[PDB]
Amino acid sequence: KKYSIGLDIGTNSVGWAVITDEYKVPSKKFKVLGNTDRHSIKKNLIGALLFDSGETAEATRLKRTARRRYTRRKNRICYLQEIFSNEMAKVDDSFFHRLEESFLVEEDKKHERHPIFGNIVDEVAYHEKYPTIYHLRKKLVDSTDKADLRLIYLALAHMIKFRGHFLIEGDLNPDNSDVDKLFIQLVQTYNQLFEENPINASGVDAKAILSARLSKSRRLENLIAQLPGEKKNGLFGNLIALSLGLTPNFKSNFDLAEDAKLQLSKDTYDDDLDNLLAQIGDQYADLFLAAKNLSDAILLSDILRVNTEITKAPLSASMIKRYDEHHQDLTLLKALVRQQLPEKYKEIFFDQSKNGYAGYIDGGASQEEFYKFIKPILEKMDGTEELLVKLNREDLLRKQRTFDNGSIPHQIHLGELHAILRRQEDFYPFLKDNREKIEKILTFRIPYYVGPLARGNSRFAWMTRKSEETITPWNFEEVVDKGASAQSFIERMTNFDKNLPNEKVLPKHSLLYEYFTVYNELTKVKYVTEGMRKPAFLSGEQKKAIVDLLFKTNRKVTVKQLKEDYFKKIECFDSVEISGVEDRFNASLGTYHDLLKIIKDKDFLDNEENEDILEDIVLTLTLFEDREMIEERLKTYAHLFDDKVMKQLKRRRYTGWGRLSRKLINGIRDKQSGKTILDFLKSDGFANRNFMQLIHDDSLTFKEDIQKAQVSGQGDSLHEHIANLAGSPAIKKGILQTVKVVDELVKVMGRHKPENIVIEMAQKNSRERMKRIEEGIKELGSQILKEHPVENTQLQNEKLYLYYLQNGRDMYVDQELDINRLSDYDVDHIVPQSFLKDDSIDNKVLTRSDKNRGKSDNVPSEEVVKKMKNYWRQLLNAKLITQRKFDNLTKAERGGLSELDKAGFIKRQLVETRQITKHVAQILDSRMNTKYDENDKLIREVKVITLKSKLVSDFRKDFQFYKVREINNYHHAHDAYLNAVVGTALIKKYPKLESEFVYGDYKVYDVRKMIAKSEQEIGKATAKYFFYSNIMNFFKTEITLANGEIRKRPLIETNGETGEIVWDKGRDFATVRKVLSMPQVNIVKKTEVQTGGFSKESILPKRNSDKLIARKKDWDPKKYGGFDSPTVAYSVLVVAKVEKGKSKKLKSVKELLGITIMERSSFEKNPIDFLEAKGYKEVKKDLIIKLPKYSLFELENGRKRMLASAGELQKGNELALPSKYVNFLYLASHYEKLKGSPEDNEQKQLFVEQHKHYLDEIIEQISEFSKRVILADANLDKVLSAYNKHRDKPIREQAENIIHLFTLTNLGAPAAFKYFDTTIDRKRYCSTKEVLDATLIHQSITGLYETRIDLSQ
DNA sequence: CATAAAGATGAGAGTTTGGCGATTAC
RNA sequence: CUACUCUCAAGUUUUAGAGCUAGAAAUAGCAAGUUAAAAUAAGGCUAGUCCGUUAUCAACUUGAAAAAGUGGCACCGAGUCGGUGCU
DNA sequence: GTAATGCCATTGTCTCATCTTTATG
Repeated sequence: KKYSIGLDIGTNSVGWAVITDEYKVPSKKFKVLGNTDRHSIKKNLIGALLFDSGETAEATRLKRTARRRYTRRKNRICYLQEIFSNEMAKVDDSFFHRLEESFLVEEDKKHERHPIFGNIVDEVAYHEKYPTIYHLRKKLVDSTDKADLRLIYLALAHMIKFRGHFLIEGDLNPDNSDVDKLFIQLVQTYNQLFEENPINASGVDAKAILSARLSKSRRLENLIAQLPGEKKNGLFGNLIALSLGLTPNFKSNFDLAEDAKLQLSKDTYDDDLDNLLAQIGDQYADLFLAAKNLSDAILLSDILRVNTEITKAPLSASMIKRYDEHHQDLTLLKALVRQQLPEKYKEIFFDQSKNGYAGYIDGGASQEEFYKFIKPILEKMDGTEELLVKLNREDLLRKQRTFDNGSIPHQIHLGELHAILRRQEDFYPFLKDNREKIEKILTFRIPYYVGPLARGNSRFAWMTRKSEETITPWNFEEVVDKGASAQSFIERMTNFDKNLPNEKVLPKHSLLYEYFTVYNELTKVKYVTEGMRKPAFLSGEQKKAIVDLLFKTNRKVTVKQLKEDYFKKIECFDSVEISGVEDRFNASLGTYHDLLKIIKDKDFLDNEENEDILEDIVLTLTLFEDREMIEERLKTYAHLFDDKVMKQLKRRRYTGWGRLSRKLINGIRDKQSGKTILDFLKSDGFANRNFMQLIHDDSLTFKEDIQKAQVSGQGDSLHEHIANLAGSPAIKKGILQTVKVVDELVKVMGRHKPENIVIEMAQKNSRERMKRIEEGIKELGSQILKEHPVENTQLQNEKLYLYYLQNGRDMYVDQELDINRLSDYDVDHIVPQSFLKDDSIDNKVLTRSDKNRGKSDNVPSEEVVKKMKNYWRQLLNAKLITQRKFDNLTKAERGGLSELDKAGFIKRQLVETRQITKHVAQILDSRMNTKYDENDKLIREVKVITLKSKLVSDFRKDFQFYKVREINNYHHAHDAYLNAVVGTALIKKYPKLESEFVYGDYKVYDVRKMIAKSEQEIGKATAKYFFYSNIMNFFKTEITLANGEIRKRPLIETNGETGEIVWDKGRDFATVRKVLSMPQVNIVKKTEVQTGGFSKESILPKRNSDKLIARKKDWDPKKYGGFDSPTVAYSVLVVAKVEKGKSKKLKSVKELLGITIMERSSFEKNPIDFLEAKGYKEVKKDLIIKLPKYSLFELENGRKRMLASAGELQKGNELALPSKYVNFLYLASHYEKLKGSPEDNEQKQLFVEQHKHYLDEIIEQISEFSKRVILADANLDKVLSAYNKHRDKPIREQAENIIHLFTLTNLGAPAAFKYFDTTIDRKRYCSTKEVLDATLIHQSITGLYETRIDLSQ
């Protein structure tokens, strides 16, 4: 008959339930297909689908880019060999061939085993002459003699293969990069800028001091020690500290009132420097620029350590020096160890298993592990100086190829490559002919805006070709259409506004965007002067004046500057108070002041004709990062300014994107008003509506415009609708599964669509509240922390946290609270629970008795507000409480609670803020409702109700339908059922509130029809729904107000307008409890083929094991190593015969074979050939069964297993624990944190104590379940033993640990768990043999329709 | 001389659950 | 708030970096250790300086595929669902 | 010879606690 569907959408589960009109879940008989003797099963229409989380595409993206990088590097090497080929053929015929075959063993190698020269003599000579490649490189850079072409290729190939990073753009040279020249330039600029009492620095050795390997502070102090005239707090000292990476404070150098901190690494240094420079002038700009340059020099100096000018290749010389120091330190270490500590020498240099030196060189031991291993050895021995200062500086026995080399720019390798090519240029003519070619190979980098160089067969590529020839680094400029490629790049990278599709989102640093957010924050500001005594919103002229005078003059505008430089200067207001914002305005016009610094034309920035130009420049600087394409895209504006500010503009870069588009902010226009969003922000009369309020408010056309355009952006298929959503792929997967669940459920119900579909979308904090308490105490001045010290761990208690939040004072009475008598003290709600269900700290106060609030059922009376307003104002301005809490505390002074407040509460409880939920409701509504009439009106047969989780949660807490997620997976289905119940109750009780929850166009009924005037005038004869603003009151039998008066509600709740019973407080709660108590809930684990990586990525050494997998076709893993541990895509049941014994007699077998992900395509191409290659004969082709992961098997006594693999199983059963034990567990574990009234808490406490034997009964229940199903008797014995060991412990702790015990019985993969301090390790099901003779159960998405196959055959 | 703030040197972790080799038992 | 481009440096793995002295070996004393090539999902055809780890997937029928179809209703109960009447 | 019972996992990231140094009253 009539029914409704409840849904609980999550990221790992989708709960679903079908309910009738009497809130009952139907139980139906379903047909069972297959070849067994079971043809029917009785199932309840309630369940939950389980599935693995959807994964994000990040890992795939990284892997893809890595593959591209490897490919392109190999192609670079192929280019180099292509240039060297013809001339190498005359010198050596099989050089490159030997290099290519370097990996093969001598047996499989067709050429000589020696790569470079082919004979052992020249190899030994080469390695002894050059023990590292940097020796050969340094020779080829510093030797004029002719060198062998093979070694030249080795150097060039090493510099090209590992070419270095590309973060620094352009040429690099010592004139603008070395520390010496930049230090001289810095002190020259310094002395030039002052010249009166200047600093003279001639004896100092800036290189030796700054480049030395020591801590930053010690280098600073050593340089100050080298300058007797300067001090650490001086200007030069603060500049050096800034250049080294410290956080210097410039207040003492200029006596500034506000602290100005500078950090070069911080992204906001430039504008901070611009503020600083604005105070002292722009003459010091180049000084700080040189400081920045000096900082870069120091970083460059950390790599360029051997920059002594003797060599021309700084890097290779530095690696040589590192080699030499390594050799010296090594020999010294061996000498010292052999002399002083003969024992354990083998452990350091021979063992290699415990991270010794042999582990550092030959084993898998990092540099930090080797240092950690040898630090106590060096500390114990004598004569270990110099090695330890090198160890602490992380420069002891370093290798030449380490993790630090990522900092090496590619200009260095380019320099060495140019040097080598120039030295051997005349000796080899083809180096003269192909110098720029090789240089281009090293320097060429594919731009971001070009992307993959495809030819139509790449899903990710977009570039356009101006020819039909192989793209090389040399002809890239004349084959790649950079213009069209950049245009396509723009079109792809521009995301569309979620509110309005088909319109590009503006950059995050767009001028119009910053104006929008600045006005959006400014419009919510209220000011009170001396006389009006009522809050007044800012007028249009006031907003424009404030913006122009403050926001267009300073990057940061604070409330003090606002009252001092506007209200006092223009409005002549001495004292002003502002509530809208806190310390300062979060929004700012950063881009405005940036462009003002660039072009120095304030009037040009305010011309409304130049808006599009500036927006285009900002868009260009946001989209691109390459200097050349920026130069190309800024040539049109060359006539506006040129050669200074254009250059400075090209160096400026912006990053980020906004959420709104231009057409939304200043495009679409209200038909009646004729004002855009920004126009409404600037001027809106008395009341000022913010952006979110204009979208919400139905009196304007903006909501209609956003709604009518929503269906234009979307597509026709379900996949496109889900792909367009704004969420993680996991919740999108859950949404698709939800849609399919709905489809299957309406199929099960004879293709009858439901009436309703209810949808629910399923240490730092302690530190923040602790800091809040400390800041409030420091601001106030009451040293409660001195007399009563507390830590962040103890502050989780509600009454103690409120005690410290309220300055250790009673909120209603002028007396101090007793620190050690909080149990006698009560926690009161500022706004009663009868009006709004808010149990947060934002709406709670602590007092000795809640009778001091007075006799009213509203906010606390005026007699207390008038007395405590001063103390509440001190707690307000001290950030002890928030603005909303102060507003609620002082509501009686402004009449008390009002109709607007109650409507705000209703909207807070009933409306869903999450956009994804509205889009899911839209998808289900579009799929369910598709009929029309004669007119162009949509017939809405199915109502899609959107509920908040708080409603169902409070429903559980109020009527003891407690949720314990750790027991089983039934709670998803139960949540779905309760969602259905609450949704149907609300739609039956309040039809006029359909527009709040039900999706679609609906009436706009306001507060007048709903909110009643008074308690006695409930209004049953006038349609008024409720006097008390809490929507969930009709479920309750009694309503306890804040005074203690117990209001009574009828036993049967009925709708006022239609006279339909909506809730029977006896029969319906009994029905709900019975439904939650049902043990047969359809839990289905979505069977999924496994995809992704073939195996573990580890490349293991060679081994005599057939589990190893070849890394290349002809790389036999017994000789070469490879991978192991492949992932099984799915398992395959094979019934065939295998050869047994010497005589190879054919024996019939039935077994599971794991088809790995790598094997999948080959197996599916021809299964029989694959199986015969595996050894199977006479395979029964028609009996092959594909068994993906989580395939379900039943064996005996209802015991179930899920397939994890071809050789392993998971638990397949659910423990249907009775409701009374679930509620007992919830209550026992929530002993101290009940968070309820004292009487209620006492009832729960006495229930726990009177029912403490449920602990033993739950243990018994787990035991019998495990013996029937789990069959892990070692762990069960462990559990029972531990439980007997800890029967003395408190009830709460035993409850908490039984909660941990339910992982033994949970559905899915076995997992380890802890009972108190005893760890119980997982018992695995390491054989799939038994399920080859069990019943396989193929399940529908809902688990209702099934087919059972008896694999005995 | 005492208290508060910032930076540096080690501390662990950074899921889960399937594969594989050693181990143990019949 | 997902998706995307370009790119670096390590790691790991086989070979090249001859090991020297005794001893029938087993095993002992020492000398050196820092680097390089190649691969970095097997591979694929569309042969690109492209693609290969995301999404998607119970069973059965028809199809190469996108995709269409296939499973009676009440009542009394509730240990993973059972029983009875109707049809 | 066959069937049932601890370690490892490609990454360049985190955050917390204690000690030392500098600044202010």
